[PDB]
Amino acid sequence: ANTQANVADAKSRIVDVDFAKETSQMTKNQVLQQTGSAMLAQANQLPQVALSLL
Amino acid sequence: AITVNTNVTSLKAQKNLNTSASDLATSMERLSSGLRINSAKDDAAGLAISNRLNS
Repeated sequence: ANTQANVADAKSRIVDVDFAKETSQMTKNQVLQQTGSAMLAQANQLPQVALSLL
Repeated sequence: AITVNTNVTSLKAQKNLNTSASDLATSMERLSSGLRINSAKDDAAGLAISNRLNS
């Protein structure tokens, strides 16, 4: 029983996820998605300077 | 003089407009990426310092 407890602890250190870290990464990538979407939508409007010159 | 064959004001306006467009594209890239240094064009010593800190 002792050894089972210690070995399950050891395995958990390797296999399981950390919620405190992974939620932070998720929120960071959410914000980056919104920023990149805005920036790409603004980037697709660059060829319209030619209509002004034309 | 009143000339038709050469227009210098247009040449200078073209160069200013090109400079402005280049600056805007650079800013757009930096906001899309989230990083100040995207190449070694930007900051060369900071690139190496940051590679070591990343290691």
